Amino acid sequence: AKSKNHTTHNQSRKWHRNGIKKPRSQRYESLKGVDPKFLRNMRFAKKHNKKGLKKMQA
Amino acid sequence: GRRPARCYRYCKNKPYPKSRFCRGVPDAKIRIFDLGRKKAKVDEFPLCGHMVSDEYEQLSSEALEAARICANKYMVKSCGKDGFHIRVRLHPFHVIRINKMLQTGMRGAFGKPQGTVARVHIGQVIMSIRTKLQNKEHVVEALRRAKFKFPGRQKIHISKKWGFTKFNADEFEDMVAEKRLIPDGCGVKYIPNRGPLDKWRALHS
Amino acid sequence: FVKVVKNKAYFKRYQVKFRRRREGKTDYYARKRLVIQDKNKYNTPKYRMIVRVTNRDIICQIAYARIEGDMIVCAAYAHELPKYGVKVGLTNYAAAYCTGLLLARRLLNRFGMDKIYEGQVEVTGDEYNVESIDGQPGAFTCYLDAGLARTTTGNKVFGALKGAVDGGLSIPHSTKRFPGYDSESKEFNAEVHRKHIMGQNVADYMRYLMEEDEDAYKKQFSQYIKNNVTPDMMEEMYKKAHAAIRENPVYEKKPKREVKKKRWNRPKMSLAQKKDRVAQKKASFLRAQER
Amino acid sequence: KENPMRELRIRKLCLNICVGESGDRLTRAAKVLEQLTGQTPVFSKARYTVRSFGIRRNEKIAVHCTVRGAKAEEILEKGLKVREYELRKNNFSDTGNFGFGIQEHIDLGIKYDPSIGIYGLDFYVVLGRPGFSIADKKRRTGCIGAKHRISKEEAMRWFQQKYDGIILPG
Amino acid sequence: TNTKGKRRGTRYMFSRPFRKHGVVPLATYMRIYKKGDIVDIKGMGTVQKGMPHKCYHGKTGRVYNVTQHAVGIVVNKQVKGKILAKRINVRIEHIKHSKSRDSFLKRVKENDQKKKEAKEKGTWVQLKRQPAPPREAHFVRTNGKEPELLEPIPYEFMA
RNA sequence: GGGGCCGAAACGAUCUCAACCUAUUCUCAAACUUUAAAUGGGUAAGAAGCCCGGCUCGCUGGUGUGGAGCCGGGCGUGGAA
RNA sequence: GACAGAAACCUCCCGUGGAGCAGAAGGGCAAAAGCUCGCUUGAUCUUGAUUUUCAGUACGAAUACAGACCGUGAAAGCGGG
RNA sequence: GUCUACGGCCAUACCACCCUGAACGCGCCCGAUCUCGUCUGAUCUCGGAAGCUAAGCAGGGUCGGGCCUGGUUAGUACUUGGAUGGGAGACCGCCUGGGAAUACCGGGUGCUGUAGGCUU
Ligand SMILES: [Mg+2]
Ligand SMILES: [Mg+2]
Ligand SMILES: [Mg+2]
Ligand SMILES: [Mg+2]
Ligand SMILES: [Mg+2]
Ligand SMILES: [Mg+2]
Ligand SMILES: [Mg+2]
Ligand SMILES: [Mg+2]
Ligand SMILES: [Mg+2]
Ligand SMILES: [Mg+2]
Ligand SMILES: [Mg+2]
Repeated sequence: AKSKNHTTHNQSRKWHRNGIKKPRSQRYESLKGVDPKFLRNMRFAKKHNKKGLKKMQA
Repeated sequence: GRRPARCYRYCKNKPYPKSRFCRGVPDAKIRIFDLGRKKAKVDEFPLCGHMVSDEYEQLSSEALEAARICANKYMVKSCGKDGFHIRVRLHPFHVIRINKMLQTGMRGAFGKPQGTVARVHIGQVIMSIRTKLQNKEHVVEALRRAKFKFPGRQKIHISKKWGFTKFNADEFEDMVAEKRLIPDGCGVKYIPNRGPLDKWRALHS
Repeated sequence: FVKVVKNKAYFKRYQVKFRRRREGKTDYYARKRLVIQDKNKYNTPKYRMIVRVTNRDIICQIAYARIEGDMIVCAAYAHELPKYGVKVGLTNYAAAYCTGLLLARRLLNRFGMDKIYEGQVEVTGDEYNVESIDGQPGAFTCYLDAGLARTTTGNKVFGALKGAVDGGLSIPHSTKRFPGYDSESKEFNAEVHRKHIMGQNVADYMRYLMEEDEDAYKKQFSQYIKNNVTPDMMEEMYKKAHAAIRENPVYEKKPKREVKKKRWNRPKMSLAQKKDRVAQKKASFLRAQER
Repeated sequence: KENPMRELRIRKLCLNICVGESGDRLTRAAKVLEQLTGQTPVFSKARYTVRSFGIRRNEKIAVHCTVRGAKAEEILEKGLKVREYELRKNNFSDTGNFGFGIQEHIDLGIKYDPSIGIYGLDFYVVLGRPGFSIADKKRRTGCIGAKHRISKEEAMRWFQQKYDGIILPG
Repeated sequence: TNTKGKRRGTRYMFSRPFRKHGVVPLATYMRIYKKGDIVDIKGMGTVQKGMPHKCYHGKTGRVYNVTQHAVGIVVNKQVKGKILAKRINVRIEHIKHSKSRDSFLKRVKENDQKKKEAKEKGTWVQLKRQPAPPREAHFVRTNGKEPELLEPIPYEFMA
């Protein structure tokens, strides 16, 4: 009772029925996977933004 | 004990030569490709006749052997022993397979090497006959007789080249006179204007 | 006979080396491992001190790599040491130390950091390395580039390295290849190295040789005799050279000369000339065959 | 005028004894050529195993030395004393080097010792010309050019002009 | 079926070009990559470290993380019926800048200069790219000579 | 290297047959290739873009160097079909 | 070049890899990834991210980091099989 | 005109042979006490400066091989899409667009960056 093994016949139609959608894009991309040293220093800079506030407003 | 050629007369499978993968091939029945007075110079055998294929098919080494034998026999009977030169320009490199039965069936049906065939394109030359200028009808008759040993359709064409060369017969003698071509046996050598001129002066003196 | 190996197939499958490798100049393995900057450093220059010992002089440069080529920020040649007082012996350990010191001082003066980082003002030969002082700009850091020179104990590239370290460059090193390190027992004394820096081995050779035989002495030291430098002045002369270098490192370029435009080579022959040449040769051969 | 930088000189002389086995006889041969030259010889092993020759791989079966300069000329002229300054024309390489072989070493003037024995030597002298260090120096390696090479016939002429030897054909 | 091997079928893909084997040139290492740069991926067989998978060869992505010897980039890979924007870490020798963005940068800066200038002049300027238009009317001068005739040539069995 | 001949022999010589080398020549390769298409696979074609100024950093640093992040302001001819 | 030879050892010249890199094949490699020496245990401890098959699950394998403690080298560096 | 040190692109730079090199340089070259390393100061390391372009090296040359770039081969081979086209088939012609590679014939034979000399 041998049967059919592999096929990709109707697959293009199945895929394009709902369409091949480009991946969702947002203005801000997440900070996961970046260098830990780089991220540590950037978080320090963000943390200490506050202490230079008055100079910026002046 | 071979099958009829209508089985293996079509170029269906990919080219499949004898190599480290396909071993166990018996030898081809044809092993002599040049015959006649092959120890002849280029200047006395100016007439060349080709047997050109017309169909895209396969030819068996058995058919090649039979055709060369028939052509040689007729040429020897007609133009004498050594008034000609036969060159078969097809070498059987394709090896064909047989899935021999006797009850397994089609399970694992990949055949063993049975024989060799040569794959031939449209307009490709099968045999060439080189001889004097006054045996043209003998050449055409020999090729016409040899035509009957092959499947498909073949044409017979008297070439415009001098003998077994790639230069036209109307200007071969002119070039060899002005020292563009050097006879070196069955063929000829071509002398360009690009080497060191020591060869130039050696040739001109 | 013999199957010729260098034929048309050989030549058309041949694959040439790099041009510098073909000349034998550089080693691209160490080149890549030495000059390539770390990618997240983001265009920060990486500095080599290229040291080269020639048959007659010493070349020291400071360079960083760029796509179009290497940029040299400073350079010190040994053939300008007579301007500072070293008349002869321009390719020895003391000369290498002097040219390294000159390179370091000139670079610091050009960067404007010469008042800082005096270095080893009085030489002692032992291990020393400058540390960056807080508040002031940091110490200039470079890495040694010896090229194909075999880096064994007592090498003039390490002499120049010691000279520049005393000048004030922050180069990473260990006192294992300085002359004075003993291989068998693994210690380093500074007195032997200081003798080498002062050239006292040369002075001892001069004394030894003039004690035993004077013909070989005049043969082997002749410009020393012509500039009448005795084995006794060596130390004070080298000290004076060091002081002069440390007190005036800035370079004076030689003035550009007007050019008279004489061609000394042979210009490339043209197609018409060579074609007429081959025609002439053919005609002359035919005439000679005629006669 | 002949340029002084084209004077033939013997670059080096290589001496060896291939004894064919390892041990006491090898050590005695080492003492032989150490006495002959004045420097410690080096032992050469075997690259393969040849049963008909009785040698296995990595087995020390030869001894050799190289000598340069004054010692090279002295040993060379002693060997030429041994073979009366007579060389066959085939003994010369196409590069200009040449060599010969002696069956027994007491002909060299070294005193026989009963505990040492008898050994034959292969002498091979390679000539040169000022500027051959180019092909082997490290910093900028190059060739030596076609004019500056050494030819077989002029190696012969040099030999027969300074050692006034005789070159027999054959 | 096939094997699930990582380098299956890369025989001609990861090989070096003809007569370009040997030591890798140093400009490839010396080029610098900011984050956000558009980058072409092309595997090289000389370096086996940090080598991209065979499905990213010939693809183009965007740099997002730069590290000591490699860069992290985001590339679009198409699986059965969906597209995934996914991160790979590629060492520098398998990486190039793409000039497609450079063309746009040149064109945009040129439009900017041509917009800031020729604005006080008050003239109207075309800044978009219209496609290739149909050709305009023109005269063809047959000065003297008459157009020489062509005819098909007879058949000759040169085979 | 072989079949011989003159040669006690002689790369002294003769033919040779061979192997070898050098230029050519007939025909091929799914698991060969210097070259090398057509169709095809990515990316880009702006406002999340460009251009100024100023703050933070414990990362990087000869050098408020580099890089990153923040603030504030200016630019619409929405930049191929 | 004595014994020595078809094949032991020494010397010179040519030598783009026609060798070797444990094994199957493919790729890669020449002042090296091959050969010979010196020193060693990055085949060690730890948390995350990612790639390959993929359902974007697991295992296995692999890749870039980061934090220790080390090795090696003059050093840049290289090394967590 | 040119060289040296460090290079970028890596034969238009390679290879074989011949010719010429003013000045500086680069080298060959002279030695082994010191540092250092070898069976051997041959290599590597060190100390020099009597001699030398012989060689390396630079420039030039060869109806040079190779390499780079054109012509031809050729609108050929092959190929996207089409037809109730031909043909017993094998295969082939047309329409719509794209379009190669040998052989053969030409041309060329390193540009270039940083720093520093020579051409009084
Ligand atoms: Mg099913
Ligand atoms: Mg089939
Ligand atoms: Mg090194
Ligand atoms: Mg190594
Ligand atoms: Mg770590
Ligand atoms: Mg010497
Ligand atoms: Mg010269
Ligand atoms: Mg010369
Ligand atoms: Mg040519
Ligand atoms: Mg230049
Ligand atoms: Mg004058």
